[PDB]
Order: sequence, then structure tokens, then C-alpha cells
Amino acid sequence: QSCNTPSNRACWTDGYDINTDYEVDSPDTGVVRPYTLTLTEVDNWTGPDGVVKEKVMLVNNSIIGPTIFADWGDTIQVTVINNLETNGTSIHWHGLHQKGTNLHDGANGITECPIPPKGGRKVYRFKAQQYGTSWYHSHFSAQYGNGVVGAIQINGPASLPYDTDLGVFPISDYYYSSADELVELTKNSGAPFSDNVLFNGTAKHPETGEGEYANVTLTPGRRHRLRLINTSVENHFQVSLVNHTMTIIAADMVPVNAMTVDSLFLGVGQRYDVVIEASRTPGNYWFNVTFGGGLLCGGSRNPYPAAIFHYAGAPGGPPTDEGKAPVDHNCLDLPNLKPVVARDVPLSGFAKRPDNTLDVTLDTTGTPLFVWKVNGSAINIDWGRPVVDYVLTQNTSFPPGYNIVEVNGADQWSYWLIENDPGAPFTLPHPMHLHGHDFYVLGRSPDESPASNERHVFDPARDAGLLSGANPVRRDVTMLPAFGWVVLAFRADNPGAWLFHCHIAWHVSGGLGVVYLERADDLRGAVSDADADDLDRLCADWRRYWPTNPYPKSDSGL
Ligand SMILES: *[C@@H]1O[C@H](CO)[C@@H](O[C@@H]2O[C@H](CO)[C@@H](O[C@@H]3O[C@H](CO)[C@@H](O)[C@H](O[C@H]4O[C@H](CO)[C@@H](O)[C@H](O)[C@@H]4O[C@H]4O[C@H](CO)[C@@H](O)[C@H](O)[C@@H]4O[C@H]4O[C@H](CO)[C@@H](O)[C@H](O)[C@@H]4O)[C@@H]3O)[C@H](O)[C@H]2NC(C)=O)[C@H](O)[C@H]1NC(C)=O
Ligand SMILES: *[C@@H]1O[C@H](CO)[C@@H](O[C@@H]2O[C@H](CO)[C@@H](O[C@@H]3O[C@H](CO[C@H]4O[C@H](CO)[C@@H](O)[C@H](O[C@H]5O[C@H](CO)[C@@H](O)[C@H](O)[C@@H]5O)[C@@H]4O)[C@@H](O)[C@H](O)[C@@H]3O)[C@H](O)[C@H]2NC(C)=O)[C@H](O)[C@H]1NC(C)=O
Ligand SMILES: *[C@@H]1O[C@H](CO)[C@@H](O[C@@H]2O[C@H](CO)[C@@H](O[C@@H]3O[C@H](CO)[C@@H](O)[C@H](O)[C@@H]3O)[C@H](O)[C@H]2NC(C)=O)[C@H](O)[C@H]1NC(C)=O
Ligand SMILES: *[C@@H]1O[C@H](CO)[C@@H](O[C@@H]2O[C@H](CO)[C@@H](O[C@@H]3O[C@H](CO)[C@@H](O)[C@H](O)[C@@H]3O)[C@H](O)[C@H]2NC(C)=O)[C@H](O)[C@H]1NC(C)=O
Ligand SMILES: *[C@@H]1O[C@H](CO)[C@@H](O[C@@H]2O[C@H](CO)[C@@H](O)[C@H](O)[C@H]2NC(C)=O)[C@H](O)[C@H]1NC(C)=O
Ligand SMILES: *[C@@H]1O[C@H](CO)[C@@H](O)[C@H](O)[C@H]1NC(C)=O
Ligand SMILES: *[C@@H]1O[C@H](CO)[C@@H](O)[C@H](O)[C@H]1NC(C)=O
Ligand SMILES: [Ca+2]
Ligand SMILES: [Ca+2]
Ligand SMILES: [Cu+2]
Ligand SMILES: [Cu+2]
Ligand SMILES: [Cu+2]
Ligand SMILES: [Cu+2]
Ligand SMILES: [O-]
Repeated sequence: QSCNTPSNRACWTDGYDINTDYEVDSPDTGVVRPYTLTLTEVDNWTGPDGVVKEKVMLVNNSIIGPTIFADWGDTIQVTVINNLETNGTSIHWHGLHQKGTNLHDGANGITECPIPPKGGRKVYRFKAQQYGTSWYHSHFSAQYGNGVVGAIQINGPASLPYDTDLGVFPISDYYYSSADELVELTKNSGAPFSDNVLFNGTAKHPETGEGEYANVTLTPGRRHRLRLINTSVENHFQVSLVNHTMTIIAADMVPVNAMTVDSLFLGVGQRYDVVIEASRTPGNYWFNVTFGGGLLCGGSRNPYPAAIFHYAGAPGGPPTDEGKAPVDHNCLDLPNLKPVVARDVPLSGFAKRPDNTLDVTLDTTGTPLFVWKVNGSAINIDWGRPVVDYVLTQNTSFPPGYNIVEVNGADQWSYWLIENDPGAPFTLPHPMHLHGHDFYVLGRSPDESPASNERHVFDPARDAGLLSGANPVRRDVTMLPAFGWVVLAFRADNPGAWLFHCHIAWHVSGGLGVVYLERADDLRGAVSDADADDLDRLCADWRRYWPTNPYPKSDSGL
């Protein structure tokens, strides 16, 4: 029986609460949550701001798919039906650690082959051994930029009481060009501005006024949970609610001790759960997106993207207080979040070495102009020959573009200094994302404006003081600063092939990623006959389909 109430959100059930180590213990509900998702391709689709898009790719006929709802401890089973015309697809459950279920991670070329179009299907099955807000999206090149996105809401305890859960609130850049058109563009030009920003799938057009603002209703006097998600392909957002603060209670899938802020930076793929108290004069208030960092991590052709938060009982119409711009967040996420379930990372004798350093670089000396590399190699996988097929067939002859980084030893700690192109003339902020794990942010280069051109190259002597293992930020996306660095660590507790990549679609398309091959021998030993059978069958189906495809693979595949 549940003990989770508005006044006691910390409690879940007997023996299970906000302090439970959810990486060890989850309720055994015995419950399965089956879902079916169907992808379709639509030409000349009238979008939410009135502009007709040449082509979109939708989950259940929307550019935001159905939300995957579950409770902590449930089993989730998602049948994905690919009714696109030519593209394969693979659906990644972003933020779900897939503990012991690597082959359900949905990373084509890594953990599976793509699902063939015109009716291909597969069933993903995984456990809700975490709770909080996540999202799902295609990993088939930049396909999710066409609309193959949705939210995940796994209910469980929380670090603050609240009366009402308002639900998921995904915010996304929106382009009139297709994802494939934008990959082609960004091979030889920088990232463009978004045409608009959609809040829960809607917005007004900045010139015509067609469309509608998202409209979120607050109950006067009450505390409301809002589940923010940046589902963009490139835009990084600063969000703020006029005349209201937001109290953070979770970052990505990790509950944190409450932190009240006036505005919030959401990198691509980041989530924040916040509590908003409706304690102001009843009215209508803008929920604004703004951009900082010299627009180096996004801008939009809509100068004032916004939603409306409406107090129940107040008048209708638009807010009248335009509010003030928030502080410039410098394309940086919060460095001081504190997980409720605290952990210490050993930091005794850490030093920079070839085997714990990964340099992100941009190579502009060839064709295409923008080639992204990690440790000197642009990632490039073969959709028909996924990493885990090499592991299972005991083939160690990975192509160089697979960017395999071996991580061995059960329960080892794996440390990584990520450097942003030391010495380069121009660098960009990067939202770095690890599959299969939360990582720990041990430190990063001093906060700067990314437009300041102030360089920081990690100096092991000088910069040890910037590193700490005392309950570090723990999450699954964090920012690599322009002209700087970040040190990350994770525990080798999950045998699998795990992508680690920049979540800007143009960058991972263009080569910015590696594959952590974690405990490969253990992975081979743990993969069930059923998982191996399903891998092999889908890969056979994909390989039979691929030569009939009218289009080439245009990029890394990721
Ligand atoms: C963006 O657009 C999307 C799409 O239109 C919007 O999605 C909607 O989001 C709603 C909020 O998540 C969601 O409502 C939920 O729907 C499901 C039905 O499938 C239902 O389970 C939920 O019902 C709960 O919440 C309502 C209040 O809304 C309660 O009246 C109700 O009794 C349920 O309360 C229980 O669950 C809550 C968490 O969901 C708890 O906060 C609550 O305390 C209570 O939990 C206790 O009881 C449980 C059972 O006894 C127990 O397990 C637990 O431990 C506790 O003891 C709710 O109605 C819509 O379904 C969803 N619509 C779609 C189409 O997806 C979204 O809102 C938009 N975003 C914004 C910001 O506007
Ligand atoms: C996302 O969208 C999909 C649709 O694209 C939703 O799934 C559909 O759900 C509706 C109900 O909401 C169903 O509509 C009914 O269909 C009845 C006939 O169903 C049989 O025939 C279908 C056509 O051949 C066939 O697809 C279907 O198979 C499905 O269910 C079987 C039973 O579990 C299973 O063997 C298959 O895996 C397959 O999933 C049946 O054999 C009809 O009599 C009713 O009048 C009504 O129209 C659809 O059948 C569903 N389609 C599919 C493919 O599942 C899905 O719920 C949406 N998801 C969310 C989260 O909203
Ligand atoms: C956002 O959604 C809310 C619903 O949650 C809308 O609020 C509703 O707004 C209408 C007016 O647009 C209110 O009705 C009005 O009431 C007055 C007095 O009773 C009456 O004189 C008017 O003729 C009209 O009927 C309604 O009360 C209100 N509902 C709630 C629960 O507050 C709001 O309009 C939406 N905003 C936008 C921009 O769409
Ligand atoms: C939060 O979002 C809202 C909604 O987009 C922003 O409101 C907009 O603010 C701009 C800037 O002042 C307004 O433009 C001005 O319009 C007037 C009237 O046409 C004109 O005289 C000025 O020269 C200027 O163009 C705009 O009208 C207004 N939009 C709406 C619908 O009211 C708000 O500024 C945002 N706040 C923050 C802090 O970003
Ligand atoms: C996935 O489907 C899209 C949409 O049809 C394909 O996109 C086209 O790709 C060609 C070749 O690069 C371009 O000339 C077109 O401009 C693209 N069209 C649109 C609307 O974007 C894409 O090639 C497909 N990918 C695969 C691997 O099949
Ligand atoms: C970086 O690449 C070199 C080969 O160019 C390789 O020897 C080294 O092991 C790589 N480092 C990592 C961490 O993968
Ligand atoms: C192992 O992989 C390499 C590279 O993809 C391939 O050329 C070779 O044929 C594979 N070996 C076997 C036995 O399949
Ligand atoms: Ca260079
Ligand atoms: Ca078999
Ligand atoms: Cu993701
Ligand atoms: Cu992910
Ligand atoms: Cu990047
Ligand atoms: Cu990914
Ligand atoms: O991802």
C-alpha cells in the first residue's frame, strides 16, 4: 500500500522511500506496462505555428508521442511499429540505465540493427529501476528532429511535498527544414537558429501569430510539480516563469535536495523536475525561453518563445507583464546539485593519462567542412553490424570508426577527462550524454561566458582543487564548456556497449561520440537466448531490407 501523499512525497511504500538506493533496490510490483508506438511519415503537414512542413515523422500521429507511464519497479514493454516509408528506426529510452538489458537500449549500430520500414516491428522490454522524468527518441541519424520523440514518466517518491503533478512539459526547437536537410546543411555550415520553440508541442508563429501558446493551469495557493524536458536537436534553453521561482527536486533521473532558482538552464536532453508554488496574485504569467552564451548553444528566429501559466479562476487572455530577462547562464548547467542519495567517488591519486583522457576536436581541413572527432576519430557505425554482434560472435576486429573504449572490471570506477579541443581557434559548448549510467561530475573548468574566448586547459598540478568526489552532481547529460573541460566518472556496474556522445544531433551525426565497451565478457555471458535471437532476427531483416533502400547512409548513423 502506498504512503505517498501531498504532505509526504518522500514516502513510497513500506520499505521504499526517497532515501532508498534505487540502483540497488526497487519495488517488485509484478506489474507490466505494455505500450504500442507506431511511426508514420507525413508530407505537407500543417504544424502548430501554421507553417506547412515538407515532411514530418510522427509517433501516433503527433510530433510528441504518447507518454510512457509507469511506477517504480514496474516492467515496461514497448512494441514499436515502423510504418515509415524508407527509414529504419531505433527508439532509445533516454535516461533509463538498462541495467542488465543493454540489448534494449535502442542505439542502432551499437545494441541493435534498425527496425525496417513499412511495417517492421520489435518489442523493447526493460525495468523501471529508477523513477522520475525521461524521454524517448529515435537514434537513427537525426531522425528524431523530424518528430520521433516522446516523454517517460515513472512515478515514485520526491524530495519535496507537492499537491499536484502537472506532468511532462517537453520544450523543443522546431525547424521547417527536415532533419536530413539540416544534417546536410551542418556538414558545411554552422548550426542554424531554430524557426520556433514548441512548448508541449505548440507555439505561436512570431510573425503571423497563427497557433496557440501552451497553457498550463495552476491552482491558486498550491504546490505543483512540473517535469521539464529539453527534447531539442540543438537549442539549449534558459527557462523562467515571470514573478515565480522554481524549486528543483530532480535533475535527469536523479532526485536532488531542493534548490530554489529564478531561472534554469536546460541543455539538450536534460530534464529538471521543479515545484512551483502558486502564491502570487492570480493572473496569467509568461513561461519564457531565452538564450545565453552568445548564442553558441542555440538561438531562435522567434525572439520571445513562451508558454502561458494561468491561475485557475483568473481572467483569460495573455499575460501582461513581460518580465525581465534572466541572468546569462553561459551555456552551462548547475554545478552544485546535490543528490538525495549521496555518494562519494574515490579521488585518491587521480591524474591525467592517455587511458583516461578523451579530446573532442573539430577537423575543418577536409570534406565535409565540419567533422567532429573524439581521440582523433569520427564515430561511424554500420547499422547492420552492431557493436554487440561483434561481442557475441567474439569478433574483436572493430572498424576504427566504431571508437571502442574498453572499460573492464566489475564495479570498477571509470574516470574521464573530457577536453574541448585544446588549442583550437573556435570551440562550442557540447551537451555530453552517457547511455547506461548516471555519471558523476568531479569538476570542470572555471565558469566563463563561452563568448569570452578565455581558454582553460586542465593542468593536473594546478587544477586538482577544482575536483571533488563529495556527493558530486550525478546525472546523464552535462555541459562540456567552450575552451574548457570536464572530469566525469561512472561505475562499471552494467555490462554493455554504451554510447557516449554529444547530444546536439548535428555533432553526433558528424562524428562526435565514442562507444564504451563495458565488461564485454560479462555481457556475452549474460545475454539471454531470447535477446540474442531477437538481435539476430532483426539484423537479418534489416540486412535484407537495406540494399533496397533508395537513399545512402548520410552520416555516422547516430
Ligand atoms: C503536456 O501535454 C500532455 C499531453 O496532453 C499532458 O499530459 C497529461 O499529463 C497529466 C499529468 O501527468 C496526466 O494526468 C494523469 O493521467 C493518468 C491517467 O492515465 C492518471 O494516472 C493521473 O491521475 C493521478 O493524478 C490526478 C491529478 O492529475 C489525481 O486526481 C489522480 O487521483 C492520480 O493521482 C495519483 O497519481 C499522481 C501522479 O500521477 C499523484 O500525484 C497523486 O498523489 C496520486 O498518487 C497517489 O495514489 C496512487 C494510486 O492510489 C499511488 O500509486 C501513489 O503512490 C500515490 O499514493 C493523472 O490524471 C494525463 O494523463 C496526461 N495526458 C496525456 C494525454 O498524456 C501534460 O499535462 C501537459 N503538460 C503540462 C505541464 O500541462
Ligand atoms: C499508438 O497507435 C496505435 C495504432 O497505430 C495504437 O494501437 C491501436 O490501438 C487501437 C485501439 O486504441 C486498436 O484499434 C482497434 O483495432 C481492432 C482490430 O485489431 C486487430 O486488427 C488490427 C489490424 O489488423 C491489428 O493491428 C491488431 O493487432 C494488434 O493487437 C493484437 C492484439 O494484442 C496484437 O496481436 C498485435 O501486436 C497488434 O498490436 C488486431 O489484431 C478493431 O476491431 C477495433 O475496432 C479498433 O479499431 C488497434 O488495433 C491498435 N493497433 C496496433 C497496431 O496495436 C496504440 O494503442 C497507440 N499507443 C498509445 C500509447 O496510445
Ligand atoms: C488557458 O486555459 C484556461 C483554462 O484552464 C482558460 O481560463 C478560462 O478562461 C475563460 C475566458 O477565456 C474564463 O471564462 C470567462 O469567465 C468570465 C467570468 O466567469 C466570463 O465573464 C467570461 O465571459 C468567460 O466565460 C474561465 O473562467 C477560465 N477558466 C479558469 C479555470 O480559469 C484561459 O482562457 C486559457 N488561456 C488562453 C490564452 O487560452
Ligand atoms: C516572455 O514572452 C513574452 C511573449 O512572447 C514576451 O512578450 C513580448 O515582449 C516583446 C518585447 O517587449 C513585445 O514586443 C514589443 O511589442 C510592442 C507592441 O507591439 C512594440 O511597441 C515594441 O516595439 C516591441 O516590439 C511583444 O509584444 C511581447 N509579446 C506579447 C505577446 O505580449 C516577453 O518579453 C518575454 N519575456 C522575457 C523576459 O523574455
Ligand atoms: C530517411 O527518410 C528521409 C525522408 O525521405 C530521407 O531524406 C532524404 O534524403 C535524400 C538523400 O540524402 C535527400 O536528397 C532528401 O532531401 C531527403 N528528404 C527529406 C525530406 O529530408 C533520408 O535519406 C532517409 N534516410 C535513410 C537512411 O533512408
Ligand atoms: C586514443 O587513440 C589511440 C590511437 O590513436 C589509442 O591508442 C588510445 O588507446 C585511445 N585512447 C582511448 C582512451 O581510447
Ligand atoms: C570480423 O569483423 C570484420 C570487420 O567487420 C570482418 O571483416 C570479419 O569477416 C569478421 N569475422 C568473422 C569471422 O565474421
Ligand atoms: Ca581543428
Ligand atoms: Ca534460439
Ligand atoms: Cu537522448
Ligand atoms: Cu541516452
Ligand atoms: Cu556538440
Ligand atoms: Cu544517445
Ligand atoms: O541519445
